[PDB]
Amino acid sequence: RDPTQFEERHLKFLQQLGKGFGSVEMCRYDPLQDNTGEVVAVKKLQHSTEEHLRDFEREIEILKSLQHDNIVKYKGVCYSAGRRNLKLIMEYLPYGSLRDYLQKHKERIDHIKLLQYTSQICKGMEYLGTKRYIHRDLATRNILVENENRVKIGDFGLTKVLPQDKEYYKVKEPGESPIFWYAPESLTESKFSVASDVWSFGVVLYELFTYIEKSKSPPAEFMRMIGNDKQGQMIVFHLIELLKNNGRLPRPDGCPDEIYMIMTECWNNNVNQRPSFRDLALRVDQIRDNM
Ligand SMILES: Cc1ccc(Cl)cc1-c1[nH]c(-c2ccnc(N)n2)cc1C(N)=O
Repeated sequence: RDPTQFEERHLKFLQQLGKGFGSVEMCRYDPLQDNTGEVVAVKKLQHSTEEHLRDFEREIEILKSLQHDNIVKYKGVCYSAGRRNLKLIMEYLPYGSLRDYLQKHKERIDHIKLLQYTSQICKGMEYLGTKRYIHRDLATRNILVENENRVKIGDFGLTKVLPQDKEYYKVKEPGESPIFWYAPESLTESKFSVASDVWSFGVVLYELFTYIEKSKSPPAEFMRMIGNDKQGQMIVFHLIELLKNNGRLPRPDGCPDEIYMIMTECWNNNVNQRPSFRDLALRVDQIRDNM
């Protein structure tokens, strides 16, 4: 009677979609048992410790609270008897992650298409910031492709809510951290804000324009600039020194000046000088209009 309530016994596994904490599978919700049910994407924990369950239930409320064309749609939850393990049910977006999709098609996706995706990602992020959420993991691997004309922000597993009276959230004991997408103040002080998401957005724009070429990925390029001999915590030390001296990812081969300019503006050491996602969406739509 309530379609946000999914009974797990009727979720049929179809295939694994990704692993990151969590796993996403494609399932058919098939309560008539005749293979006609809806196909959905299902997120669950690999280690459902009490601490993880708690964070996961907050992630689910975050997603449930977001309604936007460029944010994946929440469908419901599955609850288990007893220990109360949880599965998050979302729409299945059939072209998969933007990182996989662009790696697969490469330059057959032209600049016009790349800037349409850019604009949509900007708009999803602008909307997220109106709720005072900080994504913390904006990367093409977390953006999903609905069809050739539409992408959506597709995972919120590191997303935090800003304190009422602060414009940043400080992470006291960091877990796995995608340091190659992090703003300098996130690396030095574990401070995350709208402005650190904007820094990561400039890294997303870099990914798009390199077409996910492996040798050109943010980890490969930063490791090259700090030296491939650096390891473990020394990578973070040398990355902090590099970014303080204005070491930056290079201009991608073939990248339009106006786009490259946006990236480098997102990567300002001065937090206040980074652009807003409101203004990025305006600028990117003007660029698109110009083309
Ligand atoms: C984006 C993402 C983040 C974390 C995890 Cl655990 C899985 C995914 C993921 N999700 C999907 C996916 C694919 C299709 N629809 C939906 N809603 N999700 C693919 C992948 C992937 N990694 O390639």
